[PDB]
Amino acid sequence: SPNIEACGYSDRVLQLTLGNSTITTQEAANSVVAYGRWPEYLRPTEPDVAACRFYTLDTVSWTKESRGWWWKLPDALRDMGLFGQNMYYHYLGRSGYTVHVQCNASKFHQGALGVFAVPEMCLAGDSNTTTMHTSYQNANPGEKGGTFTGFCPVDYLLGNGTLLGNAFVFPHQIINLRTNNCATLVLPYVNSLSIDSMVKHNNWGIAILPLAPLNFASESSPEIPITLTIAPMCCEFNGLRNITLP
Amino acid sequence: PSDTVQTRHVVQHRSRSESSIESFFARGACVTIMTVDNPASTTNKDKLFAVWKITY
Repeated sequence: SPNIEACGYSDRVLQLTLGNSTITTQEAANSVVAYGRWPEYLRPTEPDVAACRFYTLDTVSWTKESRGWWWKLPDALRDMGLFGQNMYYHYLGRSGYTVHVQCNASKFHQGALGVFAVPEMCLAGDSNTTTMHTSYQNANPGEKGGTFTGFCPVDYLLGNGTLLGNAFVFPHQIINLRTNNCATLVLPYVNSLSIDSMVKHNNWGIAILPLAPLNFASESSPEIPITLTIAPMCCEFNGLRNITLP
Repeated sequence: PSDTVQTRHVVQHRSRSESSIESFFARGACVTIMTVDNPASTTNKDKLFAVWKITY
């Protein structure tokens, strides 16, 4: 689906400095808007830059054995400064996400990463009658995240009971080592309501699985790191409660 | 406030007159100590004159 061919190497280093953050993106161009919609305001307190700035999660090692990785939103960013706060001090909250996944290697490494953003991504446990099942804490692995396997999400079953090959229905991009180094996914707020409670309900779900294995030239770096930078877009929350300071 | 773009620097001058060249050396410092004397006796070493080459 993502049959693009920007250039191949590197051209232009154009940094995204929003608020306090700074990114220095590989370029800027080549981004996918989920379903063709930009995160908009409810048609409330709009913090903007205060909440709307780049936060970086923990970097994870990609290896010749890796089966995949997964995170939840806003869940992961629950331990992020002002966005971490505003999440616990309000009963409401809707937010967009600029999932900017970067992965650098050399002209000598080969493989392919597919960043899949699954809206309402519940994980594997074939009890249709009683879903949710796995405890609040397991279902929410924070900023460190969870991982796929060959709480148990099977890779070819996308960790939900449906053949991986059809995953390509959800918004995605393929970080193919020989071409792109970056993945840009703007995910607008998707839920059954106009606004809801962030602490309990998980909107999206970033799942990066390997479509091609990792092969490194003779002897080189045994593993390569993948980084996930996420940012809250056009967010609002109602309404401050006894700023119950922890 | 908090900021680390990459601009030139930030703002313009802020008063730097006492740091300028002329003002940096406007102070006179000791350069040497010459020792003469008016002896009545024949002291050929300290003999009236004292010679010093002008050097910082």
